[PDB]
Amino acid sequence: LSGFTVKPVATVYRRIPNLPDCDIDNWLNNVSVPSPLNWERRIFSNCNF
Amino acid sequence: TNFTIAGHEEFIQTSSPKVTIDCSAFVCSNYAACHDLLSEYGTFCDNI
Repeated sequence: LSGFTVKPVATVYRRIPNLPDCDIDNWLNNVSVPSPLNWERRIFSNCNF
Repeated sequence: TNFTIAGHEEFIQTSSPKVTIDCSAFVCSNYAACHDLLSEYGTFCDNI
């Protein structure tokens, strides 16, 4: 008769990130709150968000 | 004038290992979309 298979209700995903971890999006939550006088700006290049 | 007795062995094959094949686990093991197309061929795996 016909067979059977274990029910695959789980999944596993692993993958090495190509670009390095950015970890710069926390710049908006620093302790030095800027002002409209200076309003310092930081550029993001080669990052992942 | 003088004689002796010699020996000799011989092997004759008689049996063979029995192999069974299933289509439900070969082409369409655990995929439902595979079984839909396999049923189109009809009585093709029942002959095997």
